[PDB]
Amino acid sequence: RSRKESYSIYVYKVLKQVHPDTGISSKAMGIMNSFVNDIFERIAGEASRLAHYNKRSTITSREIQTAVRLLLPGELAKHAVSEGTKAVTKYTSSK
Amino acid sequence: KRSRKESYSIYVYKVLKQVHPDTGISSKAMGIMNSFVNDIFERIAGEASRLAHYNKRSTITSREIQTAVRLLLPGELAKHAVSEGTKAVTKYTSS
Amino acid sequence: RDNIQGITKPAIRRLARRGGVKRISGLIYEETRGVLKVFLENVIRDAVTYTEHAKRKTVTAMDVVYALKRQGRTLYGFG
Amino acid sequence: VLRDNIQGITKPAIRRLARRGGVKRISGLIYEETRGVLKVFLENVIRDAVTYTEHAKRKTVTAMDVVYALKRQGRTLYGFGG
Amino acid sequence: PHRYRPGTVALREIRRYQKSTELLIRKLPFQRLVREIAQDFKTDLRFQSSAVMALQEACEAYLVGLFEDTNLCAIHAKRVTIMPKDIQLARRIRGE
Amino acid sequence: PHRYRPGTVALREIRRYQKSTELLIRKLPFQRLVREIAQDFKTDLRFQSSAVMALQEACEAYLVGLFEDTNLCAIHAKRVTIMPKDIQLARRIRGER
Amino acid sequence: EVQLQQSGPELVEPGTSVKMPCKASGYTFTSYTIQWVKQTPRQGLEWIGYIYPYNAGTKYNEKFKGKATLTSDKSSSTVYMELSSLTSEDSAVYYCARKSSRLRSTLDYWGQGTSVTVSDIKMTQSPSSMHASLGERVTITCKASQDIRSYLSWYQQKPWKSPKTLIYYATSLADGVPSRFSGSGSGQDFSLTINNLESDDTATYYCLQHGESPYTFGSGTKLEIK
Amino acid sequence: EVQLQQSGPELVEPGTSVKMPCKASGYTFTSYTIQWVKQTPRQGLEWIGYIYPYNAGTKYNEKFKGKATLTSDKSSSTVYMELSSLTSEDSAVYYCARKSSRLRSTLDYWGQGTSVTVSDIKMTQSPSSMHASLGERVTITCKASQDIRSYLSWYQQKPWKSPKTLIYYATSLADGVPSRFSGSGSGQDFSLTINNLESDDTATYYCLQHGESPYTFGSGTKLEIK
Amino acid sequence: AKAKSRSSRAGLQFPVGRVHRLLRKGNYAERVGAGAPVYMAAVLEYLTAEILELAGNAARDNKKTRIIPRHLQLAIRNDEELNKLLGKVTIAQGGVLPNIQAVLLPK
Amino acid sequence: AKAKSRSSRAGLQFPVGRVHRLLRKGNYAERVGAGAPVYMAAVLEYLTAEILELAGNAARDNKKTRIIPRHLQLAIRNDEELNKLLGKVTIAQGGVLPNIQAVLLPK
DNA sequence: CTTTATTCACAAGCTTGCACAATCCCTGCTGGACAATTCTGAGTGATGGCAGCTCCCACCTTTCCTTCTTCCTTCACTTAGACTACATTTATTCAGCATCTGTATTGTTGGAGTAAGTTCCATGTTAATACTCACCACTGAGGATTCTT
DNA sequence: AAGAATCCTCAGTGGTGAGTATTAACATGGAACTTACTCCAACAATACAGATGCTGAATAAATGTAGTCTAAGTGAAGGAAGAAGGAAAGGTGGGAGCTGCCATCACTCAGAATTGTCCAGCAGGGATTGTGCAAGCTTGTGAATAAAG
Repeated sequence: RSRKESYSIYVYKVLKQVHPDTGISSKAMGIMNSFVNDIFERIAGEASRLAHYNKRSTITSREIQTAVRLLLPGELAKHAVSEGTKAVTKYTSSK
Repeated sequence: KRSRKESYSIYVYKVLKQVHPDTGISSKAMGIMNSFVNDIFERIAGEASRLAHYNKRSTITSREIQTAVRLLLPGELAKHAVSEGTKAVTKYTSS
Repeated sequence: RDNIQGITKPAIRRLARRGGVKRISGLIYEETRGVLKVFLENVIRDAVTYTEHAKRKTVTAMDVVYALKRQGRTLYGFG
Repeated sequence: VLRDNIQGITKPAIRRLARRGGVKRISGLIYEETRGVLKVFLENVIRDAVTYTEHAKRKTVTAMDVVYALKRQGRTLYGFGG
Repeated sequence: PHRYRPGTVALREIRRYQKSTELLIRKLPFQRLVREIAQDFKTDLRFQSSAVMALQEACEAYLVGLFEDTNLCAIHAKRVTIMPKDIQLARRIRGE
Repeated sequence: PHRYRPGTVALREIRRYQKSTELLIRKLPFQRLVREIAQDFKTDLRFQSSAVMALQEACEAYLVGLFEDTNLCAIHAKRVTIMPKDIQLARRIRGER
Repeated sequence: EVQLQQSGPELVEPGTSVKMPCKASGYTFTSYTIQWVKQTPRQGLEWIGYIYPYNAGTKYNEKFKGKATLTSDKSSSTVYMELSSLTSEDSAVYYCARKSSRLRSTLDYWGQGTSVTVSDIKMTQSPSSMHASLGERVTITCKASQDIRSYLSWYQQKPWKSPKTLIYYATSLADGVPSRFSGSGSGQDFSLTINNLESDDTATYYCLQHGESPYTFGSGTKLEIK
Repeated sequence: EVQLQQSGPELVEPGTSVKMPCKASGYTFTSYTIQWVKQTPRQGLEWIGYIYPYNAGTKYNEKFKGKATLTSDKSSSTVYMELSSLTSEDSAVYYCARKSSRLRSTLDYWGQGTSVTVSDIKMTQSPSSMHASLGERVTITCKASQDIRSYLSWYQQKPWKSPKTLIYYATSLADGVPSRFSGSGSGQDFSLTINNLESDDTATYYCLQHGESPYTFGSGTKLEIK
Repeated sequence: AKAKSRSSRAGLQFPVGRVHRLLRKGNYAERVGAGAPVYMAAVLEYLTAEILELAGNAARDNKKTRIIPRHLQLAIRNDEELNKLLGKVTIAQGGVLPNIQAVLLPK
Repeated sequence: AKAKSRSSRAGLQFPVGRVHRLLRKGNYAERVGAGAPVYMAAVLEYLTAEILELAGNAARDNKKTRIIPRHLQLAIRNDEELNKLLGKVTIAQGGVLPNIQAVLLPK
């Protein structure tokens, strides 16, 4: 066979973090995997276009922050920017 | 000392003088033509990139461009564009 | 091969009841069959193009998902 | 500091935009609705253009940023670059 | 006997089919329709079960959304019955 | 004196403005509106002339196309006067609401 | 797949009008123009006009303006032709032909032809008629008056049958046409070459331009086998 | 930009009903819920319910169910609050507050509040009232009866003024709030720290949980300087 | 030194390394700036957590322990920002919102 | 060593070399075969030729000898295919197609 | 004709009994992290200059406010038929089983085809240039329109 | 049926100035050429999963009938929008100055790719439960009919 990867264990870890009594079905896991892949493609494509517009050959967290400000609506974008900034600060402050 | 911009305004004029010898063009219409050629280039190239990524291939060939033309362009437009691309590739791989 | 009559009158009635339609005219069903045929041809043509590019003789769910997507009709839950 | 400039989109301008759209009769409450719709569209496009400008570390909004904003919202505009 | 006035069972059907999530077209006629439509593009090609299932989910969702816009057009025309002109207007505004 | 019936001038205005190509809104009020709207996002911004020009063609094309959809909604309701309910229905079907 | 249904033969007394339908099936009806041509023994094929159902846009020949009007019905997928004031020289076979809005495309599919019976670029074809054996090569020349940028088409017509498209864009093969037929030439000089013949090549061959606004057919070359 | 306009005070006879407007501006009205909080000097602040103008979705507290009715009008961007069968314990200040539909978001912008006069999980705040100098450190505890996923907010209220949002998500600072204030803690133990004092900080500080369906405020601390 | 991962360095659940590999091989840019996968993974984890929390709340109000795609559809369509993000998105076996127009009701 | 650019070898006017460079630098794939810019330049040249010829015909039936964006809009919007390709596209200074609904005409 | 007690049918809630999918556990294995080196691309500064402001003006076209008329919208009735609701008959689908074979996938090999580096020269961009086309002014004919005939 | 003043739009003219097409200067990027490496056709095998067929019980679809209620046509009344004139006010095009900011250039230095190793996290397969689906029973409720005032 051929080892196809997904986000099922990651989405399940997030679900047991925010709801430590609530399970999920296989179909809802497929919906969640499609959602994560679709949003990944949208943010990565917007960041790629942002890097291409400014004659840049790298994608940094500034491009990802601007892309998140573009695709996501208002408070969704604000909280996602806060989460991303917090994670990048924690990653830099701890190797 | 400022750098130079590049466009399709020279080749579009050559195609115009082929299809209409006694016919000029305004600068605004040339801007529309440049935007059109750029838009169709990004559409076909992105479509072909997605086609190569879906099939786990690492190169864009003329088969990917042909399939992208078939998917993007409507019927007789796609038929004649496939005809032109096939004739040009046949003419290019003979000299 | 006909088979557009297999999309029967109460099936279109159920699809309209899910859409919130209370009263349905008698000429709705043929128009709905034509609309469904046009949409199905547009999706299936792109799915078969994606299948033929892969040198395959089988239309997979991935080809249908890519075809749907290209029309701005992204479908979740099939990979 | 500008204030109350949506009233500068006058009633004859909205009537001309309706005539180009093929409209024969226009009600009196159409104009305020059109001002609100044009305002909402303008804040969406201008917000995306200002985001594209601030990513480029510029204080000047260019036409190319407006073109990328319009392309982003599915309203691709020809003849202004790109 | 007992008989409901018109519009009562219709509203009951609206509530019932908006409460549930199961598909409303039978699977075999849709499979035959998909195969015959694909016959014009390919002479002899097979179909995954998931492919037909994804096609059915997408087609039913499209038809439900178009019937929502059709009902909105019918209500805007001061009617409660949907006509083919409402479908044509909704598909014209949608760009189809 | 001499007067035209209602709808006669309104049809010649349709025939006049559909064959012309230029902008229908005055340039300076639209530029002031654009600067007023953009001042709520970033202070001391400075647009180019072509940026305001592109914004004006985009807004006028959007408004004209919405007016055709509004006219279709009005004609569907057996009317010739467009109303705010027609604008709301067109924006509802288009996905803008 | 693509069919252009028509009506039967209409016997018509002079003075009144006649209607011809072109009920179309097998394709998206609004995306292709429907063109009407007429055929007489006296002067052969000539183009009457067309009607684009996408915007119902008509364009007629200069000698058929007023004589012929064209309408379309999108709901029934039909195109109707009206001929008014039928004179004596109006007994003809009237054909409707699908043609895409692309300039390269031609009258690829034709109708059966309604027989109506009543009680500019000059096309020069050098061979009026020729005879051939069962295996030799035939060349047909279609030198034109003005310059057409490869917008020439070659058609084969059996007796009492609709014309069949062979060559479009002066070199490209039509759908289903074998590689025996080969178009060549550009500008004003064009030619059709039949490589090896069969018993089915006994037919009349026409060349049609669509580079200018009035489309003109060829004089017609009759090819008879053995 | 964002403001929530509320009416003046009401002198109501008991047994009647009173309407309360919450006219809103400066933001997209449908994308944010409007919450209603009642404030008495004996029970403190009590969350009543919220209206979502996107789907007109209501949710009420159990002790205000039936007694309070929330409605929305999207044309004038207004939120209406109905109180019927006025009991003598209704002399209170009613605030309407904006809150996004995101779970992390809190009651960020508040209205001025209408003073009406008739003619679960419990937050424990350890200091009821404390005295601090001009440059001391202030630490306020908000021990929770149950577990919340860091869904706690800290508010500051001046006398005869609307509450001001200081801290959301138990650590994040609100818009415009200086970095002297610092929230900390999670789960059931939370704390708010004032770093250095000013004369502005003479206020009452509250903590609100919104991790479960009935939202509960804290008892509040009175902090006065010199 | 025991090879701790980047997600635990950033305090995340979504993989920083897999997101870095997909960004590298996905033909988006010549280089990836190594703080971009941390930001991306944080944004994906936040959106997943918000959707899953709203879906679990919908399942609890529906008195169900498990989340089915109906709960995801009810979570997405009842939120304005989530429905704006996924306006052109079909959720399989999700149904529609219960919504009857006010004119169609009797009296 | 000599002449014969890749456009002249393929019988084109659109630059095969510039299209190859834009395909390489556009971050579409890791490799680009050397038939893809030829096919791509041919398709772009055909589309440019079709739009420019239709716009030249629209200018010719306007007693004009210069293409303005009005002629391009008239060429694009009068075609089923072309309108479909460029259906979500705004042309600056192009106007609209002259049409009035039949119920608005007086009778 | 106006409220109101039966009658009625429907969906909702409660209570077991399973079995299908969900959770978890074991095992390889492959992709991620560590670590040192090399190789850049992108941040600091400093310049030069252009283009975006801001102000002044004088004109005249656009806009706004009144007044009158008309004709379009909205309400109220009437009715005709086309829908809905329902019982009965009928046919079709579903679900499980079994066989079958065409295909999708995995594995290996190697040759064709593409990337990379130098050179250089031919092409494309920019600046300077000379007329062309189309834009107003101005008569001038033709239809279109509202009106008295 | 017809006759007629009356504003509005195309059809030509003539001028000319705005822009477009034409002509050097050069620099940059595309072509020639060679080498190195890796990517994907091309067979070969093999399971597997999509096709086809049967079959007996669910299950919906088809049909015909009765009866309601709704779409649509007609009319009349009223008010809200169009057309027009006269006054006012602001857009526009031109002409400055001023400077703030954008794009260019150079440097270098921190970060990102490279590459080899090694392990630990994740995907696949298999037991293991446990939630919700089904079936049956009771119930509250809304809809529609028959009674009483």
